[PDB]
Amino acid sequence: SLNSTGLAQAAINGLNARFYESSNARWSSDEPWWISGVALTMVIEYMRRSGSKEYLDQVEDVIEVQRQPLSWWPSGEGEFRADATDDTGWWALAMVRMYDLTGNEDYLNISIKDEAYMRQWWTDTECGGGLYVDIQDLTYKNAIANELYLKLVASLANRAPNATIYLDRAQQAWTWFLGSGMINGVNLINDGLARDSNTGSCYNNRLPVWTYNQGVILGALVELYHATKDESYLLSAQAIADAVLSPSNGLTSSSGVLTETCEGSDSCNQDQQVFKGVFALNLAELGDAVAGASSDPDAGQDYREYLDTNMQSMYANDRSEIVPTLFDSSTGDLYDVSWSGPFRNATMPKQASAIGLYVANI
Ligand SMILES: OC[C@H]1O[C@H](O)[C@@H](O)[C@@H](O)[C@@H]1O
Ligand SMILES: OC[C@H]1O[C@H](O)[C@@H](O)[C@@H](O)[C@@H]1O
Ligand SMILES: OC[C@H]1O[C@H](O)[C@@H](O)[C@@H](O)[C@@H]1O
Repeated sequence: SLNSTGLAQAAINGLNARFYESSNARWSSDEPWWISGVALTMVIEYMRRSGSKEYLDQVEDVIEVQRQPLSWWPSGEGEFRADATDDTGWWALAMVRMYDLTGNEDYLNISIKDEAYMRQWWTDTECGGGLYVDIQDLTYKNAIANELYLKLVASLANRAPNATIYLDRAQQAWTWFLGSGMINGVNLINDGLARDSNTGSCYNNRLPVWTYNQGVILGALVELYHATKDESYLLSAQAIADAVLSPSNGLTSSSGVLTETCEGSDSCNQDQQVFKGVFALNLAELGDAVAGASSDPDAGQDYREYLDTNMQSMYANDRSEIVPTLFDSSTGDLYDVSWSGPFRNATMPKQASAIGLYVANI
């Protein structure tokens, strides 16, 4: 059988061999900065679930350089405060995991600065609540910036000294999210909200169902469960996960493999290429919480088998190896976007997603 710890570490090595820039303490400067945050999350999570510390020095290097004032958003004053609330949220959650890994309060402090910064763009005066994604524009309240925020405040309610302010925020933010209409009639989440021209009212914009918008929300509800021990949060999460797993909604193929809506047309762009592994990692958080919350030994079995089915398909059909040479002895695995379709080329977002799936299985 497959060793998910072995393959996660081979995929991180492939990630580093092809995409890490030592001079920049970052992966692929030609790819979006927020996806370096996701990749960092994936490496941190590998180390947490497996018990290894073989990438801790590198992670520390990336954090030290990427927490500097960003050259494209100096008014954020660094600490990952960026020109979009979702970019900030990806790094904030990575600093929550770093804290979980190390116990070092410095990482939790960054997460707390990031929550206060994102909150600046929460308004109650449009859509009854939620935050904007686009800090310079203030035109779009979307699913992912609001899921990241919700998962951040819920995480802080379990970890921060002023825990009860964060719990109140997370409970409010979840009430808002649920009432927004982004969760649609099959319990899947569309891309965001549109605003009515004459009336100011907000409604589900019916833009695509992206896998990472079915995933970050599960981590948030898991943290809400841990903050309250109220199983209602796990029941909502399981309804959203069960909808992804259902072939009738088209995110799961007849072969059982998680499939981005853009794959069929070979049109997944640099953002969409990372989406699936973010879902996988969050589905593993939900599986762990469900199985822990009950005495049934089959509890969470369906999520565990789903992740395992996907891992076997991705390893068998989507994987490629770096050619070792007489000089560069580096060894790792490389991955394309489709967890079932063929390997044609690796990119850093595709690779980060692949590590996510393996770490979900550790
Ligand atoms: O948004 C501004 C933009 O400028 C930088 O050069 C990049 O690294 C991006 O990922 C970032 O988002
Ligand atoms: O709600 C519709 C929404 O769709 C786009 O993808 C966004 O970039 C926004 O410009 C707009 O508000
Ligand atoms: O690629 C889809 C992705 O594009 C942009 O980053 C935003 O409109 C997000 O709301 C959306 O999920």
